[PDB]
Amino acid sequence: SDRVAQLTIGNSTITTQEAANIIVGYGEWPSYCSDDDATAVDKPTRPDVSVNRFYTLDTKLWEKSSKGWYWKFPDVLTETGVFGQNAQFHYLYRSGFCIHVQCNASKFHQGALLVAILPEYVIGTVAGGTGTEDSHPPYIQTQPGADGFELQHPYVLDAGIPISQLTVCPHQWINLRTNNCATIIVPYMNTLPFDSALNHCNFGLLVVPISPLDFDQGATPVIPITITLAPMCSEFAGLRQAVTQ
Amino acid sequence: GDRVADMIESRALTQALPAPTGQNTQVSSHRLDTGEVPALQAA
Ligand SMILES: *[C@@H]1O[C@H](CO)[C@@H](O[C@@H]2O[C@H](CO)[C@@H](O[C@@H]3O[C@H](CO[C@H]4O[C@H](CO[C@H]5O[C@H](CO)[C@@H](O)[C@H](O)[C@@H]5O[C@H]5O[C@H](CO)[C@@H](O)[C@H](O)[C@@H]5O)[C@@H](O)[C@H](O[C@H]5O[C@H](CO)[C@@H](O)[C@H](O)[C@@H]5O[C@H]5O[C@H](CO)[C@@H](O)[C@H](O)[C@@H]5O)[C@@H]4O)[C@@H](O)[C@H](O[C@H]4O[C@H](CO)[C@@H](O)[C@H](O)[C@@H]4O[C@H]4O[C@H](CO)[C@@H](O)[C@H](O)[C@@H]4O[C@H]4O[C@H](CO)[C@@H](O)[C@H](O)[C@@H]4O)[C@@H]3O)[C@H](O)[C@H]2NC(C)=O)[C@H](O)[C@H]1NC(C)=O
Repeated sequence: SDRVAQLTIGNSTITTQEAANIIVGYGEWPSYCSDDDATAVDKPTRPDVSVNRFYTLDTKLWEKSSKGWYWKFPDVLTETGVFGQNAQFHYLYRSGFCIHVQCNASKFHQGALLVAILPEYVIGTVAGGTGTEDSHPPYIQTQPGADGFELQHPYVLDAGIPISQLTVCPHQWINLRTNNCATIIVPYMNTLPFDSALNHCNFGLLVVPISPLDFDQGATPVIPITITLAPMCSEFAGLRQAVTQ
Repeated sequence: GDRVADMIESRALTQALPAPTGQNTQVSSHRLDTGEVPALQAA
């Protein structure tokens, strides 16, 4: 009654029969902006079906020597579907997300992942190596899009913060002896109630193998990791022509 | 004319309901719920 689930929203459902449990980030569901909070005076659009779908984005192969990946949300979906068309026309934006990452393996493979969220995941550099040149990260390390980006130094998460206490932020583990998926429901976290969808990326989805993959030779050596996400309770405002960046 | 208790103790599952039209489709919403799964059947 906990191992088996089904998440239907929009026209797309996903079934899982070896889940762990759904955690709701910071204990509350995504919701619409109340009139106590809103400052924009134009009526928002709320598509309510066409953008609240599980978008399956990409597939990272996980071998025995991987480091970890990250996806900046919502810039994984400003190139995809009716979410990517409404977020490019409209200046303002708010939504929550239901984030579901699948990674199946046999009952002989082993290894654990820490799929975790963290809001305002800013990216530092190696500062020129020795630490004296103020190098800023490029635009693709900042906002990789639906392609994702691989961590260089996952012990410090490319930001000088340790991964050992990433477990404070909303997370759950995918260890291949127990579960194969990890649902994380995230509300809209930001100070101001709407923001731009092209500039500001509210959070980043860190997916790091902490305990590495291991399997005896003869088993299937290709163990993919696919993340599917669904913008919940999304609404846009401030209509103008299409910007792409 | 017996004293034995073996002899003295010695049916459809489905009901035909009337269905003139095909059944309606009620309004559903999303659901994010563990435990119960309507998709995963056992064929
Ligand atoms: C001029 O001159 C110049 C100079 O020379 C030249 O150049 C060149 O070029 C060429 C071409 O390109 C080249 O060659 C190539 O190479 C490549 C590479 O190699 C490298 O690298 C690798 C990598 O590794 C990785 O992975 C692994 C696993 O796999 C792991 O373990 C590790 O760790 C790593 O990891 C990393 O990375 C990754 C990526 O992804 C990531 O993710 C992670 O994170 C990490 O970081 C390596 O390994 C290698 O190493 C080597 O070496 C060393 C030394 O030190 C040793 O120790 C080792 O062992 C090795 O050795 C081995 O191996 C190799 C291979 O690799 C071989 O060759 C040798 O002999 C030995 O055995 C390196 O460093 C490669 O890849 C390639 O190969 C390919 O091809 C060939 C022919 O061509 C063949 O034969 C092979 O087989 C292969 O094939 C494959 O692949 C493909 C593509 O990919 C595919 O498609 C196919 O299908 C296949 O697959 C298959 O098979 C396999 C087996 O193998 C299996 O597994 C699978 O499953 C399937 O079935 C090539 O070779 C070169 O290099 C260069 N050079 C140099 C020096 O380098 C030029 O060219 C000229 N010019 C003209 C015009 O000519």
